[PDB]
Amino acid sequence: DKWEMERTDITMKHKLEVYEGVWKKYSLTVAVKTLKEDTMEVEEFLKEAAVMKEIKHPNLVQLLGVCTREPPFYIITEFMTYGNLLDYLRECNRQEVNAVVLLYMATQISSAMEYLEKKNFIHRDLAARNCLVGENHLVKVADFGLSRLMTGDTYTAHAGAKFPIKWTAPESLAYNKFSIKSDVWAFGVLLWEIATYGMSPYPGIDLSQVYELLEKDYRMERPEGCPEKVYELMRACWQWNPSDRPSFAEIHQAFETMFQESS
Ligand SMILES: *Cc1cc(-c2c[nH]c3ncc(-c4cncc(C(=O)N(C)C)c4)cc23)ccc1B(O)O
Repeated sequence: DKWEMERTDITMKHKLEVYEGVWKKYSLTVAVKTLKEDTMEVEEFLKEAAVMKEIKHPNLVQLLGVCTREPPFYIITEFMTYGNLLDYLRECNRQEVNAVVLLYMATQISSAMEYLEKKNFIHRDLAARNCLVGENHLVKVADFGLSRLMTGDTYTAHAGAKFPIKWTAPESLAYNKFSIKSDVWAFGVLLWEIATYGMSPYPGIDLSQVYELLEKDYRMERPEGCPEKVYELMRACWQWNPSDRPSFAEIHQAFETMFQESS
């Protein structure tokens, strides 16, 4: 198992229980995520790390190694120096992180989602807080809660599971069923987060009323300064019927076209 390594190969630097660390064998700064106890919620996290071994895409966080033998367990991934995309957008220089850059970030994210689409994976938590930013506006999707679709189209979460309401497709709120189309819905909210430089979705809306509003065809308004053909994509992601939402292949193509069309 080339992915297994000994904890003495990593030196812990600063807490972020996720740590900034150094893989001393390559002098490479890494992110280390550690698990104290041996609980069943921990074991599901490490079974998701096994899924990370099959994934390799420039815009997905790369797995580097694991410490499965005995606790505390280590998950080692590449380090993104600028942290999560949500805080990044809220604190950035909007003259530097301008509309072209926002377009660039959406193209990167949709490229990774198209990759997961063709390998029949689902993310289940697509949001700005789960995207990591590197140098020169490089964006990578945090792929730690990925699920593999072993048979069929739909994954069903265990009854009683709590989801982020304002990012969750209506099929998942009502029936706890997730698909790549539910990721397309969450991607629409992610677009709205990017276009607003990190505003909270459905501002001021009571969480208990969100689903009923969605049933009655309420959607978020177009953000100020958002191009109309991006808001059209947003609204396409928020179709009621999952089969009426576009694929990530169509979305990446649309964003590649718009991104090249900027000078
Ligand atoms: C499992 C996991 C991984 C990570 C993570 C993976 N790679 C990273 N690189 C950089 C960061 C990071 C660095 N500096 C700041 C921040 C930040 O946004 N805050 C301190 C608010 C992030 C993180 C990572 C992160 C989290 C998790 B997890 O699911 O607990």
